[PDB]
Amino acid sequence: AQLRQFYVAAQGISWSYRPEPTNSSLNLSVTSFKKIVYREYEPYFKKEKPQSTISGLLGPTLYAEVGDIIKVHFKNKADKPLSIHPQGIRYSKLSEGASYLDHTFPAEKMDDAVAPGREYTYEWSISEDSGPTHDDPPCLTHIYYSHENLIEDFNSGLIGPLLICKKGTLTEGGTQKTFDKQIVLLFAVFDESKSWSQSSSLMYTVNGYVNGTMPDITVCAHDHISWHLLGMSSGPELFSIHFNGQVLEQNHHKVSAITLVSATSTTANMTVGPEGKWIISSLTPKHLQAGMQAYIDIKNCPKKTRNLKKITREQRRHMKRWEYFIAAEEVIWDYAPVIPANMDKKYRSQHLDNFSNQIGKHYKKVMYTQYEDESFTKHTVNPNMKEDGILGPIIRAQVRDTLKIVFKNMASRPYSIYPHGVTFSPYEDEVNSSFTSGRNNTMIRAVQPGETYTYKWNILEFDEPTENDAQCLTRPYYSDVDIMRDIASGLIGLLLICKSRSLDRRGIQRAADIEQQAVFAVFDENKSWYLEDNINKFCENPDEVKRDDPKFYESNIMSTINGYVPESITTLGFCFDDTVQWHFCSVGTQNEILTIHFTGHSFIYGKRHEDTLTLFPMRGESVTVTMDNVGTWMLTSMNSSPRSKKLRLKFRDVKCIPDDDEDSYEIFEPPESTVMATEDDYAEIDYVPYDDPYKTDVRTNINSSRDPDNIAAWYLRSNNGNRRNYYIAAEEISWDYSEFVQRETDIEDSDDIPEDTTYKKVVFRKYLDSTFTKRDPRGEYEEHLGILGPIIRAEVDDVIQVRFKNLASRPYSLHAHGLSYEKSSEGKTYEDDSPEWFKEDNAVQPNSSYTYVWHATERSGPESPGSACRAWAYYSAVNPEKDIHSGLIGPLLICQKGILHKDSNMPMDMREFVLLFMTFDEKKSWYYEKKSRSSWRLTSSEMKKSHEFHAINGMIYSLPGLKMYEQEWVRLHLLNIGGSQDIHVVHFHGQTLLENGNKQHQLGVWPLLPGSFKTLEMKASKPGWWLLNTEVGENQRAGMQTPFLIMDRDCRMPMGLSTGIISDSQIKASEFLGYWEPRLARLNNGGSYNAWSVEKLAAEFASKPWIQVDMQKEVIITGIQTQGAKHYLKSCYTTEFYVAYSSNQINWQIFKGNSTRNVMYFNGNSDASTIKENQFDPPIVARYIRISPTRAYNRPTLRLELQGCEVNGCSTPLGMENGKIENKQITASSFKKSWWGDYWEPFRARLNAQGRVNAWQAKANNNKQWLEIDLLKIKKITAIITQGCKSLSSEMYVKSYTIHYSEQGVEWKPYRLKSSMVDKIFEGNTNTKGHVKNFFNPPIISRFIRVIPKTWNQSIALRLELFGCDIY
Ligand SMILES: *[C@@H]1O[C@H](CO)[C@@H](O)[C@H](O)[C@H]1NC(C)=O
Ligand SMILES: *[C@@H]1O[C@H](CO)[C@@H](O)[C@H](O)[C@H]1NC(C)=O
Ligand SMILES: *[C@@H]1O[C@H](CO)[C@@H](O)[C@H](O)[C@H]1NC(C)=O
Ligand SMILES: *[C@@H]1O[C@H](CO)[C@@H](O)[C@H](O)[C@H]1NC(C)=O
Repeated sequence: AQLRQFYVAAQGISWSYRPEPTNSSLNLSVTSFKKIVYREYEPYFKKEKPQSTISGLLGPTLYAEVGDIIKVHFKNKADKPLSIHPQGIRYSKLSEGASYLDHTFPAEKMDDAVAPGREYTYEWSISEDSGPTHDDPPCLTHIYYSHENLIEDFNSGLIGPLLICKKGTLTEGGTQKTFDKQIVLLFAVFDESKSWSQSSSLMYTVNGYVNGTMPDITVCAHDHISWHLLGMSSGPELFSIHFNGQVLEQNHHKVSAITLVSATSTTANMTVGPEGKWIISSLTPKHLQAGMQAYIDIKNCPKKTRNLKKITREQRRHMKRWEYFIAAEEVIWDYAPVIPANMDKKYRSQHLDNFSNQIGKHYKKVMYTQYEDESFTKHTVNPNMKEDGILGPIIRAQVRDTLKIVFKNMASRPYSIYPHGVTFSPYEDEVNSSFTSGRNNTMIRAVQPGETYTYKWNILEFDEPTENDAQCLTRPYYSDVDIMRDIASGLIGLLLICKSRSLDRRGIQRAADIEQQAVFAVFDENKSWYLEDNINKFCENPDEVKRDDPKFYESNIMSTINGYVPESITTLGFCFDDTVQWHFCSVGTQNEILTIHFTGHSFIYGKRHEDTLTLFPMRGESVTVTMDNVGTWMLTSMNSSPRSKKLRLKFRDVKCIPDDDEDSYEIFEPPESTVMATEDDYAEIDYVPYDDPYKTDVRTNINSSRDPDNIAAWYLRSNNGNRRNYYIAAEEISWDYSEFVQRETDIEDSDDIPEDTTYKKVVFRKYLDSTFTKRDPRGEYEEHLGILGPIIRAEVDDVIQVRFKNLASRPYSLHAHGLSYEKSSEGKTYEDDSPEWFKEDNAVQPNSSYTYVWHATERSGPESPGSACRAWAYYSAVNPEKDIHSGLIGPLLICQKGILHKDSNMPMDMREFVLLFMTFDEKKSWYYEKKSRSSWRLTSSEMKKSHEFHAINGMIYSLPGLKMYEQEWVRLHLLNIGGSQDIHVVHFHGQTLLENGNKQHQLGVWPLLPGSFKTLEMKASKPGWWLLNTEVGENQRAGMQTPFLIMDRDCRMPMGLSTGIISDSQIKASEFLGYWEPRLARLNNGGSYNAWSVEKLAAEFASKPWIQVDMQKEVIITGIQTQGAKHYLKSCYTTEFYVAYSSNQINWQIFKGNSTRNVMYFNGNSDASTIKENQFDPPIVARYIRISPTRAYNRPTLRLELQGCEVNGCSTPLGMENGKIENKQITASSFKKSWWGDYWEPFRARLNAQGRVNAWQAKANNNKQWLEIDLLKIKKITAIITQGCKSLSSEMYVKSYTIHYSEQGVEWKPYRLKSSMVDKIFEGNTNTKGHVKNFFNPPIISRFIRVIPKTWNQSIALRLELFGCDIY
């Protein structure tokens, strides 16, 4: 529980990015100088502490543990205002360090920017909420920076690691007890162009050094190393960190490559190998083009005192030599098997010398080939290896095993093989086998033609497969001499690390079909090593390289799946109740991430079924899909950019019920139960007799016309039932992008709105009838949805038959992820060979409605112990990128049983916020009619192409409806539909996000990969206005900044109408009755004429006399305490009513929240004299409130009191009402003592007291008296309210009071306006029972409060109350 005090200061240096701290006087530098960074100091800023050899620009690590309050003294020294902003802490408004309009007072604006040469102090209390849980690494790593100017401060330096660990796991010096060494790395992309001194620069660095020249990291042998990898970049950049020859453990997954996104952080294991020096690099092709490397040195330390654990079995069982002969060979290859060319390339040329059309494409690749004999004299290997194209033979390696690799280069250029993630185990030590590795342990002889040599690979007990992992892991292998132009060449491979023990080089399990190799390789022929002979010699053109391309650099590059273009890959085939093993890998020099989608089928990923998978460059990912829905489907890439879109693999799914036939085609197999071992000609007949799914469906009968009830009949074969009917339609409306931030709310970059921000686009709108004649108005729950369509929700095992009617000018359809469905209910129109009866769902014509029947099942539900609900999405699928853009998109939520109300399907457990972090390229949208356009000067001038309106739900700034209470669990359904090379790192200011499930991981920010629908849980920390934003600077500066509001926990306070705060003139009504004035209606109790009534109730509608309450200030109101008024055996009360709210007196909105009607009809009060309390489920913010009765007993008559809290601040009783403020805290000078009155003691002044109420009194009745409030700590006091005392056959109260406040209790600093040193006179009260509320223009941030009754009517009396919250 120790307090950790750190000292930092942002100071200027002269950095050169070169490895040298001091090597020579003269400097030859890549263009950058004079940056600013902050470094740690000794206490009281004596002199700078020595910096580590590794951390050049990386700041000091501010280590801490939960329960430790850390104070950072920030004495700025650079010549620019700056600040420090954390990332994963429940920091307050005084230590946030971020400058936006939070409507906070000037006392709390000092943290946003400190002037140079002026000090401050940052306090970040760490609690159990923002700390590591079980199943979580001991130390969580975050990054803190300067929030004054995120674009300019980062690029000029100003970065620091931030570790928050568990309890008792941190030493005095900040080192974990269990880990021998901890190393902090910063893969940052510094840009000196957007810096203090603009010099053209794009250097790619680790820590503060460029070109992989950071000094080597020296570690001992077989050591436990904990890594803290940070990645930051001003623009969207992706880091794919790879530890060559090593394996790490990240989030209970043993992986060789760690993937990071800009402005993120990660921690992981590492167990070091015996000897030798390795290298770590980045697998991103543009990152590998530059250096971005670090060298890790492993030296056998004699003084290490190695335990010699020797944890190994070394017993003959479960191991075999498994010799593999993979001698590479130079071949000719056809990227497009246009003519039926099968079984690889035994026959070589058959060439027409034309790149297009028939064979003769002549893309001369060097692929790996498998042999069987020592001398390689005969090929000797020819498995049925069709549809496995340019791929090295697959190596299946068990745990504990070893294997042998032999090459014989039959090409001209020397080549090699690099086991990527295959020498993951500590590579066997060598003395001469290094083969001039270049001091990197990289075994590359670069085998010459007619040369042969052998590699040794192995594995220890600790292995990449883990308990929470797939059966077999995927890891590729390639060459090292030139990565780009050999990946562009045929030197490609893929091998598996199978945890399953029973493989024996025959097969893993002959019950799961193995469609092992599906590799999206992008071979760039313009980068091919054999370009000169290929391109020129075999065309009707002269001899020029011609790499400047009108088309060539785009025409020659071909995206293929296993070396075959998807336009000529024959359809696949798997039968019913079959498991299929898929091993994907993105290896082509695309530099862009790739996502894939299974139509009608879902994976198993961890313990989730994801239905969509994202691929990173040179990282292997393996999933297993089980066939469940009959018919034909496909795999497709959802990136769907005009570059590299057509990547589709069509696979069938048939009931393979005729098991009597023995002849099963060997590969591409319908697998029998018994395990025997101890293009064209694929998806055709002689496959086990496959029943035509289009004429033998049991789910759908095609003899008669399609009926949704008939289809849902077979779906509802169980007791679940629960049909959920949704009537939805597509309508074209004029949409606002910036109308909420035109002149108010958050800052705007679209100054003066050069365009109207009123683009026309089509959206989803829900209806209640099948006639589509009446609309269902959007309530307050969904007012944050914006452009998103209605929330379609259902339970598990349910069937959702949805009726969709097109009301636009173009055909639109409806396609839903995750949920199971027939081909008769789908939105995608591909070549599925379907009849015309399955093609009526593909496109829905205007003025026509089609009913879709989806069946929620076990695959579409959340985990067993995980989050309650999980999110999918539905969108028009006639043309996706033209349909998700233009506004056709919506959320689809599925939850476990017993969570949604039957009549209205809304979960009552937790609030749900659906946010679609996507940007809308309006050029892609339809209705993009350009008139008098092209007036823009640059290609990035106007927001039609320069800015894609980076928005959260269609609104660039200040998305409304984001309201939640503090200390409240809310469920966040973060979505990202399709997209392309755009990963959003979602950051909530002052909040930490928990990833629920079977592991319970806690994060500060979440990188949102495209196509991922991640559901999280968040607990609000403190009230106020906090900023929701993506953490990338350049996308945040121009959008994605929604200030969301966190309300007080106790927002149930009388907003007036009973105490007397609301003036008599602030209340009006539509009609009268005679002496039943609207003035009397506000009072909750008392009075002979005590309420408001009218003559009679209307008939056609409410059309009822309303009553309006004025506030002169927007406040949060949560409920209303309505009651009747009975008098002389006559009773009257409002039985039913609805409430309308508005900020001004023009735009009136009727309240409807969680109600199965057009508007809410509150249940009213059954009998008079009984206070009935109602609650508004989302609290409403407004200034005027109109409540109008709809039904009542006899003549309507109403008394009303409003409950709520003040907005944009802490307005809660700090005490003085409940027992929170002890009697021993507060006191005063002198009390009146009388025998009959006993003691008129202090500490009895409380907001409401009765009997012998003791408000306050004085035994002298003079000017110098006061009442003192002694809070335990420094608190923020906002408002004070006074109410005098009881009549007591007299009339005693105060007229005017003056305030002095102090912290130590001796200073007594008066509170006054900036006029002069005279106490400000505060308004008193006239009523004996009335409450008069006084606000503070600056809030008194102090401990002690003195209030002095300067002006008094009689013996001084006072029953005060205080409001506010704790500071930290
Ligand atoms: C790190 O590795 C050890 C053993 O390999 C494992 O027990 C632990 O759970 C891993 N994760 C940590 C320490 O966060
Ligand atoms: C060194 O780094 C620069 C960027 O700062 C990069 O352009 C250059 O290619 C690197 N050097 C080599 C040999 O790749
Ligand atoms: C659809 O019907 C409406 C009549 O309600 C008609 O005005 C419209 O022209 C028709 N066609 C389209 C494409 O909306
Ligand atoms: C929401 O409405 C349902 C019925 O419409 C009701 O049972 C439930 O109590 C409501 N929830 C809240 C928080 O008012």
